[PDB]
Amino acid sequence: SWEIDPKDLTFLKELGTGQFGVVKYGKWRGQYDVAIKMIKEGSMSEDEFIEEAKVMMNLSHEKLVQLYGVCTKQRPIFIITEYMANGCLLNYLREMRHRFQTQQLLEMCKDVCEAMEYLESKQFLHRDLAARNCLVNDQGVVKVSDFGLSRYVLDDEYTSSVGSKFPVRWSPPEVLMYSKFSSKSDIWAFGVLMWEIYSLGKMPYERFTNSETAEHIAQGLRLYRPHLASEKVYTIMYSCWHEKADERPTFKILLSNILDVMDEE
Ligand SMILES: CN1CCN(c2ccc(Nc3cc(-c4cccc(-n5ccc6cc(C7CC7)cc(F)c6c5=O)c4CO)cn(C)c3=O)nc2)CC1
Repeated sequence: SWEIDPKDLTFLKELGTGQFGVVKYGKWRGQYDVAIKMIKEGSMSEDEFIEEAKVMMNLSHEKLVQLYGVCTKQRPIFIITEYMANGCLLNYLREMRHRFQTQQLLEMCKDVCEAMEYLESKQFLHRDLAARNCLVNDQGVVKVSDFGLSRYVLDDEYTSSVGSKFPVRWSPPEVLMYSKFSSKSDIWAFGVLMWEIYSLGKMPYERFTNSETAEHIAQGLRLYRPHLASEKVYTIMYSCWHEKADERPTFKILLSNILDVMDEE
């Protein structure tokens, strides 16, 4: 079921490079748009991924980028997914031409929050939630991408909490100090993502290094309010950053809060 015949693919344009190498845009059976990850040799724990691919193909939600299948009878193996015409959320936010209204920004947060509440319902962690790992389709809908894939990355610079690629700025204190990953580390990262959205893609803690950020966070300092966020929006993002993990909300609660502010604003 998971298995796609690579002969059914027509490759058309390069989309860029990520943690597992090049990704292309193409067509499946002459007709259907798809993105195709061509997994770089040595970048991925391929046999582990392939077993997990079966669980991932049952994750289906309108705000999650859909996995369509894998091509495994070969090397490089390919991962085939839904295509998102406007690319990564971070770069979309940084394009000032969009002149976003705050109602649009809140809708992006709600899109992600729906996807994350679905994952939480399935006890599945993203592990690398950030605007760089959300994608935007041709209707301006945001969807969460590459959830779970951090587990198969072979690169020590990405996996170590002191690596140059580790997502320090998206991590709660208990992840930085003890590697304690949970639903509540996704919640923390979601707060940082809302902050990214409302800051139009500024880097979190933009004047600090990763090392200084970790120390700031441990002393209890936080990101402060983006100019575009109302007080009510800021309360929601700030709630994700409680020092104590069990005092942070769930994605179900966060969704309820976002819907309430949409109605008020
Ligand atoms: C001027 N611009 C040039 C670029 N244009 C433009 C650009 C991309 C698109 N669409 C898509 C891009 C992509 C994509 C393309 C390249 C790299 C990546 N990436 C990015 C990050 C990451 C992170 C991980 C972490 C979890 C371990 C794993 C990973 F595997 C990755 C990965 O693979 C991704 C996202 O999966 C995926 N889909 C599914 C698209 O649909 N559409 C228009 C926009 C206009």
